[PDB]
Amino acid sequence: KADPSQFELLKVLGQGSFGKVFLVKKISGSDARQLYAMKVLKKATLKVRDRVRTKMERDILVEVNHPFIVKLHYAFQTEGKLYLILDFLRGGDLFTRLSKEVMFTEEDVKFYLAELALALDHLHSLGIIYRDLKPENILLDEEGHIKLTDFGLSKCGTVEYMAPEVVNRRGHTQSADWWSFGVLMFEMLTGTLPFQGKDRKETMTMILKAKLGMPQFLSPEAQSLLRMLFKRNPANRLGAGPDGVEEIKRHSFFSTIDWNKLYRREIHPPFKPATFYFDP
Ligand SMILES: CC(C)CCN1c2nc(Nc3cc(F)c(O)c(F)c3)ncc2N(C)C(=O)[C@H]1C
Repeated sequence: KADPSQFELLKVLGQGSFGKVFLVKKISGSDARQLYAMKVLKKATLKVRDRVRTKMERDILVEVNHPFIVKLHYAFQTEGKLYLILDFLRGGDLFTRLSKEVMFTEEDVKFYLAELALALDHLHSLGIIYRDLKPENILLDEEGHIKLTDFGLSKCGTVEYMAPEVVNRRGHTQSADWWSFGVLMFEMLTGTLPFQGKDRKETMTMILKAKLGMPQFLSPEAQSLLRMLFKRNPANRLGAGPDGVEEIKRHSFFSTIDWNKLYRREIHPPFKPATFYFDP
């Protein structure tokens, strides 16, 4: 029953390889006056191979139901367009936050990573992996909690976050997601990528071959988790073992986290998105 005429276009949020994203307002029904992001894709720009992908991307968001992953409200099509109605996130993104603070404190990082660990495990329980886990894809809501975007959802990319088995085209499993999580952790704490060369080729060679030089301002606990996430063999990596995410959750780095209070959004976030008068 849902169609494009049921949504008032306010402003265009962005545009790229995906399609065009608008900030829309629902005009009809129970959720009338509610704001959303409308992702529009033109069928003419999608090829026979690109068609199967978008299909799977909608087929994934329908299965996904987690507080730290973007919700698909509606999805519909026309003769030449494909629409996805998703959450509108006011809070911003980690990319914009990190580029502003330069580096986050251990306490800030611990919060974002704990929230992300729950979202990644949910995806892995459904047989889904996150192809491009970078800070551009981690949005923040009105309260300051994370929301993982759908751009990287799967059953090309930023090489700096790619695991050795992915650089070497050997396969993207859930273990490759725990490497990118370490890359993300490292970047948040140092303000620098762990593997970075003079160009893309040297960076990729270093992801495969370079020993990581651990900056010593990193706490003993942060260093232990990174060393364990940065194993070249994916079967040796933290999160690949018998208890999976419980290996990450039980790590000393996360010992101050209450995984129950964090899930229910009872833990106060590091950032809270957007008085003088006096009389006796
Ligand atoms: C062009 C896209 C990348 C712009 C992304 N973006 C936003 N996106 C969303 N929701 C949203 C969630 C999705 F899972 C999704 O795939 C999507 F298309 C949109 N809300 C608010 C913003 N605002 C205000 C922004 O400035 C930037 C950060």
